Amino acid sequence: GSEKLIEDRPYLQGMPYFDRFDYVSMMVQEHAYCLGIESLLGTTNYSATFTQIRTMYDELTRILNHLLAVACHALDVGSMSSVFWAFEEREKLMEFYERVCGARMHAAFYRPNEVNLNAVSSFLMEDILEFSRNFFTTLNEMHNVLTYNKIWKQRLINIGTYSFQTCLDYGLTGVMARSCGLKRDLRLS
Amino acid sequence: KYNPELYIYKTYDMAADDPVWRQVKLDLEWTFENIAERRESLGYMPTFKGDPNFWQALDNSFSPENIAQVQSSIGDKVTNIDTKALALNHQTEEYHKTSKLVYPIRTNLVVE
Amino acid sequence: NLNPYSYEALKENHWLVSDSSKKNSEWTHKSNAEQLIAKVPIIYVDSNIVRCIGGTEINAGHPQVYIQLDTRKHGTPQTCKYCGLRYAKKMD
Amino acid sequence: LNKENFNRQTTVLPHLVLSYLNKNDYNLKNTKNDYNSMEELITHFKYWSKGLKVESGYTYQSVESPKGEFGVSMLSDGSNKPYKCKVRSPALHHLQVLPKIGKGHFLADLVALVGTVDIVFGEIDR
Amino acid sequence: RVDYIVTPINAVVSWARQGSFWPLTFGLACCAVEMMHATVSRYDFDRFGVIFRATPRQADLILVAGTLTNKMAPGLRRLYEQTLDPKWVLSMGSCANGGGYYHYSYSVVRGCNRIIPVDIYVPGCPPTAEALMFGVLQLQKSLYRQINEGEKKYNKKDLTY
Amino acid sequence: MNHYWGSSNTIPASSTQNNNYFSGGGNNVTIRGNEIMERLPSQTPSQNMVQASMKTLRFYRKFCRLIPFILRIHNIGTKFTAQQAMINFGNYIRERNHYRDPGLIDHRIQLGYELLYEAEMHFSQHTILMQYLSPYNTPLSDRGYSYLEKVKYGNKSKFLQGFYKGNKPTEF
Amino acid sequence: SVYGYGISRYNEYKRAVEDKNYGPLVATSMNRCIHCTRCVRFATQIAGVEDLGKTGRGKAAEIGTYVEKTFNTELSGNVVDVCPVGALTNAPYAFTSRPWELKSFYTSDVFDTLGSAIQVDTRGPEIMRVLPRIHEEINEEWIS
Amino acid sequence: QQRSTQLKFYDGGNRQSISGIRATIFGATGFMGPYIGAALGYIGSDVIFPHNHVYAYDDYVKELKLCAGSGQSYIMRHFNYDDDNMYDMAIKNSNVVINLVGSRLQNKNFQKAAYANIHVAKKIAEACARNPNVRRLIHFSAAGADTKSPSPDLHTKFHGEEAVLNAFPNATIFRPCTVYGMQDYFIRHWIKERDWWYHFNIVTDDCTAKRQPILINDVAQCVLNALKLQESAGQIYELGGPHVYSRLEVFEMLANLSGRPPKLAHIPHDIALKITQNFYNWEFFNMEKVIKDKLDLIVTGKHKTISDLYVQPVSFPQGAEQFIDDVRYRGVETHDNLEK
Amino acid sequence: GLWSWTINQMLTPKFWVHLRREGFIKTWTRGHKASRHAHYVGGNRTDGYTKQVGEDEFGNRYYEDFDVDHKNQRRWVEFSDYFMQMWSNGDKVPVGWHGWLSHQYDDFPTRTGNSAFVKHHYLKQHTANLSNTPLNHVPQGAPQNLNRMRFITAQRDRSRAPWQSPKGEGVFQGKKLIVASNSPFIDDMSIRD
Amino acid sequence: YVGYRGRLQYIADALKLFIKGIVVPEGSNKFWFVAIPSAAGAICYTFWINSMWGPSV
Amino acid sequence: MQNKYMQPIQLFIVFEKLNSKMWISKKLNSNHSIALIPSNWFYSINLFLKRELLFSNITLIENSAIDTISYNLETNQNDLDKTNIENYFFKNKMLVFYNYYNYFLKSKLTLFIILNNLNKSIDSIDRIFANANWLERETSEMYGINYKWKIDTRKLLLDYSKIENPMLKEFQSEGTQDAFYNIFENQVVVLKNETVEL
Amino acid sequence: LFRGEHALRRYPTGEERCIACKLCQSACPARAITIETEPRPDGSRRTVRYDIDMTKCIYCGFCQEACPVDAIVEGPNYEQTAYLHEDLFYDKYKLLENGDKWEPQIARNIEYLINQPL
Ligand SMILES: NC(=O)C1=CN([C@@H]2O[C@H](COP(=O)(O)OP(=O)(O)OC[C@H]3O[C@@H](n4cnc5c(N)ncnc54)[C@H](OP(=O)(O)O)[C@@H]3O)[C@@H](O)[C@H]2O)C=CC1
Ligand code: SF4
Ligand code: SF4
Ligand code: SF4
Ligand code: SF4
Ligand code: SF4
Ligand SMILES: [Zn+2]
Repeated sequence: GSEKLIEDRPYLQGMPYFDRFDYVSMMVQEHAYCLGIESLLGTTNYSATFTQIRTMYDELTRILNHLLAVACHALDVGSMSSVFWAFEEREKLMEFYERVCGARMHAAFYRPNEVNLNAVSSFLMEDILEFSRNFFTTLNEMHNVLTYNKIWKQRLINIGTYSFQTCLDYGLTGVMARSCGLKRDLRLS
Repeated sequence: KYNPELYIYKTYDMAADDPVWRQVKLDLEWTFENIAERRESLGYMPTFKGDPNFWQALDNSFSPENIAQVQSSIGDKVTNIDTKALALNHQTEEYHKTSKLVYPIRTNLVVE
Repeated sequence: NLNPYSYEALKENHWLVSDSSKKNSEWTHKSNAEQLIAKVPIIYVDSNIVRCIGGTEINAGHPQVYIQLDTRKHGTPQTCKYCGLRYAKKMD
Repeated sequence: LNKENFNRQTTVLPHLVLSYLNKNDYNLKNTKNDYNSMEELITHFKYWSKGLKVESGYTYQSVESPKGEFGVSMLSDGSNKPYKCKVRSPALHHLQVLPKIGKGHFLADLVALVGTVDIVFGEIDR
Repeated sequence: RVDYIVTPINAVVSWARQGSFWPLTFGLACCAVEMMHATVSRYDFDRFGVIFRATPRQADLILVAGTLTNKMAPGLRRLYEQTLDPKWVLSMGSCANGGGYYHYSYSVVRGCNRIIPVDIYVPGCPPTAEALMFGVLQLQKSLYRQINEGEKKYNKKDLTY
Repeated sequence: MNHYWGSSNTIPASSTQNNNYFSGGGNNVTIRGNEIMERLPSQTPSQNMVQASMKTLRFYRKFCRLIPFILRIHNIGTKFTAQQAMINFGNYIRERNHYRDPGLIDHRIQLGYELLYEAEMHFSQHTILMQYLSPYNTPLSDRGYSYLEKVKYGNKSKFLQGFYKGNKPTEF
Repeated sequence: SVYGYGISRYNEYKRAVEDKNYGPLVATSMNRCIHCTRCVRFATQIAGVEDLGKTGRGKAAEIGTYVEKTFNTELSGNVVDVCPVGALTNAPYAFTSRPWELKSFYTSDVFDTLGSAIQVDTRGPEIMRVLPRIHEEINEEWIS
Repeated sequence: QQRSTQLKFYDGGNRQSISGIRATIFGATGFMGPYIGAALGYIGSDVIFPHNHVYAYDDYVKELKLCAGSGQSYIMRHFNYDDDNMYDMAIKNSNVVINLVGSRLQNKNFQKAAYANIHVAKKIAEACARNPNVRRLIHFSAAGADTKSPSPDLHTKFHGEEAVLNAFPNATIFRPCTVYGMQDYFIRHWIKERDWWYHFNIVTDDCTAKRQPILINDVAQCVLNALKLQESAGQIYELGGPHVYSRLEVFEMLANLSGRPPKLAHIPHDIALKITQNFYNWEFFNMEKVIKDKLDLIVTGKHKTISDLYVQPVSFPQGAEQFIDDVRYRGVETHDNLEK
Repeated sequence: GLWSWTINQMLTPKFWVHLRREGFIKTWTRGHKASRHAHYVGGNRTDGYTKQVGEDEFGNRYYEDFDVDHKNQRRWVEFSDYFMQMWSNGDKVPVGWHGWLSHQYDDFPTRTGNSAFVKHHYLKQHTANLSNTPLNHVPQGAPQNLNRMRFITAQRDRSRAPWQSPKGEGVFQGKKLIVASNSPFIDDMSIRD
Repeated sequence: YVGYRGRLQYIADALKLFIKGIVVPEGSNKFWFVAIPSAAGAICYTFWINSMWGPSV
Repeated sequence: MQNKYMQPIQLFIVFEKLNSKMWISKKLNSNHSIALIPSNWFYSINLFLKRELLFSNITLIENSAIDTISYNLETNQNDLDKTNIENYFFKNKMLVFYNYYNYFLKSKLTLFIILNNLNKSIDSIDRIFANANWLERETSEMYGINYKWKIDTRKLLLDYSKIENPMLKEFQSEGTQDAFYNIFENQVVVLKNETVEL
Repeated sequence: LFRGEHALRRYPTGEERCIACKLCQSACPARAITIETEPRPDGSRRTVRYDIDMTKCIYCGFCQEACPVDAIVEGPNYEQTAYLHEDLFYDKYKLLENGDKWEPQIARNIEYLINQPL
């Protein structure tokens, strides 16, 4: 009942409810809530836009979600170590994120039009660069076992083949729309 | 649509499979090396050092005798309650106490 | 010493029954903070107006509050509206 | 190269853009606080007790989350609480199409498709 | 004259039961996401021997992690009954503890203790992986100790009568 | 038809024969169907209260036809007999006899059919499904009954009986 | 929050004036007293008692009585309802709660023969306080 | 009198409501204890249970903790059972004191049977007279409690009932006759013996003993009604079924409800008693069980009845049918029955 | 529980130095104290034993070595209580050492002189988890709470304080039982000149 | 943590597997449900017979 | 709003019988337009959108109902205009908003249907748009909007054996029914909800 | 910034930092903080009861963020596993003791956090 739960509380009182909605991606939902609040307020978070922290947090959340999805898909297919690798990467990402809010998976740092400018360290950026190098290495290691494995290919080749009209009928979006050949993405619109 | 650009997984390195990704990796390595060299140039690093006097009951605007009496009333002997220093730091706006990390950062072994 | 609920006591402690032993508050408020703050002495201040924040810096304690040390009666101390500290006039 | 500068220490300056472009707001934020400004104290009280008032109206804002377009449609009747708040989670759409995609597949293929549908049960349940 | 061997036997049984406290592979929400992160290489629950078992008939530790609703309470009770004895229960997360943010929701069980008996609870929402590990360690210590809690009284010959 | 109530959604009597070597047939009116109910189309719009009443009677008959299987499968036959459960359901339906909106009646009928199918699919717990089938004003036949109120409040009016009990906790 | 500037810019020490003592009905906080003359006007025109006036000048004008006394005029509950700031408050209700935690229901009194309409604010099983209701046919907007 | 039994309660509440009843329950780790705890807390009552059952990880203690809602139930651990101070602390602020502590069927030693029953009843009742806050005191005794009974458990129950009546003048002595339920020890005993043998059920006599089984829910309702009745203070109540049945009749009823053919292999009572006395006793094998099967347990009518509490118990056949659905013999059934 | 320090670990100058310094008991006990890795016994570098960075009030000894192969495994602490392999728990750490060991702040607790944390009068010693133990925190209105009756009476008296009726024998002025009021306030108008 | 450096995890696992109780569901034939494990175990230990550890060994 | 935007007047041109009322605001994006439509020509509008060039490349983005029964402008009451969605909602009892995205025109359209009948019955677009099945099921389960001639009327998110519409202005936060564990039944039972209040 | 165990902070003299502003109760998103306040015997604005239901407390730290006198804090204590759901319902005295145990590290964290904008 998150709908009525938010509807019966003030605007800030329902803030963490968005994190519980998308458990894997708690930053994208918070950013969406902040943008919607700003649109209702008719303004924009100047400090958040100028600091690029919103973009960095969205990219980190997207990376974490992709790692978690890869781990779950590998576990379901039968790969038991990619889950551990993606979980280590997600642990590093959550450690980086918690330096801004103090929580591993429910940060709720993004406010409607205010930004906690004090919680900004350059050491965080340096560690983010180091984590980016480590994540590149981890992605290479993961692709070394899932991209070319014949078992994985035969377990995914031509599986669930959808199309443009099929996606349009049910409104499939995101990675599904991208795989269906649809070039629709709110980021680049 | 009439001239697609296709990214094809061909090498064992997904980063090598994309020229932009290899450039990003090289840029990250160069930036890390430059930051490391810039830090190594100084050889010492400032760091935030808390002080027990920061958790003092009264601010600098208070009188010197009153500050010492307040510090003694709470049974405080760890924070600096010197009257001379309190008078000398009257209405001060220093940043904070800071420590200096001295390179190289190595484990202090007890070997004999 | 004076019996509680007296007219003089009500006039003194702003129409409240002050607790000397402070155990009544330590039970009612579940904390001996009343007696702990009462252990503090009375401070004499030269200025007729003081700025109290309960600490050493802005946001390091309570919000700054201006207390008037110069009243109708000389030597009447005032406890902080933000902290437990009390300040009084230097001389009168 | 300086000797006592964070720029000398770290090349990244997270406050440089905001300080250069919005110096007035940057100084106002770095200088005044609720413990020092009575207006800021009133702002802290209102934000923590009743919250900032929102003009009446219905809007729909979507953000490109990793699972797709996650949208929030908020209609506020002018009060501190929105009159209605609907959430369009792409996970719900992915769940609505799995049977259309699951037809003809074996059990292992069904498990693989459930994994590849990118559906988070919390997003669908709301 | 049966408690002499039983006491060493009780100690060995307690050590064995603590060494194979297998958590149930049953997770629901962000608390369960944190618990899964506690199964990662960085957080080696295998060091304490916690290996997730899918079947309640073969499980000993019920890691109730998530929010309980009106559409899941009977299933939770059925799983708790179907859990092989002896069994321990640990409710991780505020939702599993007392509903948490949804403590006033019409579609919330309003507490997992009102549905199934719970042995241990974790406070965080979500609790850290370290918090879950500490809770598991405390539960293991309690289970090892609870086997011989000195319920029986010692006779004049220092023998539990 | 391609529906949960369709004639072809019947479990074959034999592994190779529908009903017998001479004729076919199966039981789906009083028992569950062969496959799950993929879709539950909304009831056709009835513009007449006569049609609404006919639909309500059909729903009541359908519910009655499955009361035996519902009681047997849930092991809740001790609480009340099949006729007793039918009488209780009839009383419950009579409680809502005041309705006069065809659309509301159709929506209620659809919801009731969905709930019955959920019960037919055993997706709901028996202890919760007993709420609709429980006796209106009589003790459950699966447990003993105490006439303490009937004896103590013997011939006592409803107002007096309510006054003697107390509407809220007596301690707070 | 509505008609204000948004930020403060007067970075100086604030003036301070000690509060007064007027009994257990009027809670005095002269520091927040904006010298709005609301108390003086209400006492002179509504209650009819003459004990409130403006003493001093400049930035140190005293919003209170000249001598130390209590304000007992059977309308002390209107003094708190008349102060636009936290200068005058209900001492029995002081620090009781905030408006965010009070549930108000409109009813009529029985303590006075007029039965003036009032609003009783309560929090849970405990009744918090009562305030006057605008009833020109019974008692305008003042109560005993 | 000097101790007022008045305990006004609002029973119209729920699990999370407030009824005004504070209770201390001793010896609730059995089958009836959890039922009584659930019955009292169902109207929103405060329950405190002192317990020291070995192997505390057993579901009994955790389930007893679930008898009342969170913040309404307390489980005192490692009660000494011989400490008057501990007993006084247990019911320090409790208006109800319910003692169901009694010798288990597996318990066989005459000393322990006498010790547990007699001493516990005496100490609990004496403590009940020292705390004036107690409004009601209840002792769960056996229906077949008699002084001359060959069953040492029955003799100790009669002696403990006498001691409890002596120490506390306004006590309530319950005498249930073979209460039937889910975790009971008669239907469960028969099912367990039949399943372990898979051929027949062992009997040691002619099964001519008369019994009047009652439902556990019926017993709980009767206990609630008695707690709601002032005249029940200092009264002995008997709880038997609506109709009397022999042991053979009970076996036949169980077979008819379950459909399993009732086959009973008879054995010599003397040799059976000698073997069950000359060895260690368990829940499924007890000389006390043999003696009780060789004993008559009926509602003697020497005191008040469940009818005095005005509760009409349901049929034991109906209860058994409700309780043993899944143990039915798999006979030839219609095709519709295959889809269960 | 045997062979806390293996031969390979014992075949290093660090092992000999530590054994000669701290003794055989301390050398063996460290392996049973805070066993993290057989190659990490007393540190990763084999040239010597890592120095004791500090000592906790509960007897725990906190050390740090940068030679560990894992970045998150820099600082370690050895507890005094090692009854079993899983006897100690993560709740035995002091409040001062908690920030240092968790990398919350590089500042570490100091026994005397300059201290990384303040030392106020109201400081209380940190204790382990009191859950499932007799020292568990007791709410005011819990059933096992020995004084929950007083708390319940106080809570009820907030808005539902009962009337103190007479209890026992007393004078009766007609049908009105004669009893004096117990109001703490004193009516001065009735007794004044 | 199973003993010294977790050297006895297998023994603890076997002991715990012994410790946990097993209940046969009422909906299945207890005879077959029990005979299947016993038959599997008897067949399991027989693998040691058809094994050679050396020449004619 | 520096992109090319135009009102989809082709809808009213094809309809030729409905007075078109369109609204565009800067609170939403530059490609979002909201129009009120009569429920009578609702299936017809849906079909025309679903099978028309320059509009067939559309997908239903979201669908949500608004209980316009108690939605009242809290502040700035005098600021209401004569062409305001707030005034329109205050006029009606419920407002069903369906938001679709047209990739061919790359725009966002929001059809708002005003419901005033007590039955809250409207036609179902499930037979037109595939995603509308689960969406309309959830909408009916939460707000009671009766989708006539719908593909499936089965429950979506509501608890089993529970007949209520929690997403309604009348329903309190706590509800009315709470489930506990009945030891007398050895299973989960449901009773009245006695909730703790702040 | 780790939002650990909820605790009640105090001034260095030991006096209660809570000024009974009800900001924490109005800021608890789930209303997990309950306050019952009356004038103190000395006249201070302090609560007679301050309760935090950890069963309904998200440990979000919003009360600390909106704390007016830095009273409610989130100490680093994370090993707060409770064997009793009733024991999990912390109260005023329990919070005061928890703050007393971990005040030093909390003080260092507060000083460092204040120094961030300072
Ligand atoms: N079952 C029946 O049909 C009938 C039962 N009764 C009596 O009803 C009573 C209540 O029944 P029920 O709930 O099933 O209880 P049980 O008979 O099954 O168990 C005995 C209870 O008392 C405790 N207990 C046993 N021995 C001792 C002892 N020496 N000292 C202290 N405590 C002890 C047990 O705890 P622990 O786990 O620690 O052993 C348990 O709580 C019993 O005493 C029984 O004799 C009477 C007539 C018929
Ligand atoms: S307690 Fe918190 S983290 Fe856990 S499931 Fe609930 S909202 Fe999510
Ligand atoms: S009513 Fe208040 S603000 Fe106005 S003059 Fe009086 S004290 Fe000052
Ligand atoms: S609440 Fe109002 S009167 Fe009180 S200090 Fe704040 S602004 Fe002034
Ligand atoms: S914000 Fe701080 S001072 Fe104000 S009521 Fe809450 S805890 Fe007390
Ligand atoms: S930490 Fe968050 S949820 Fe917990 S009491 Fe504070 S504001 Fe409420
Ligand atoms: Zn102060």
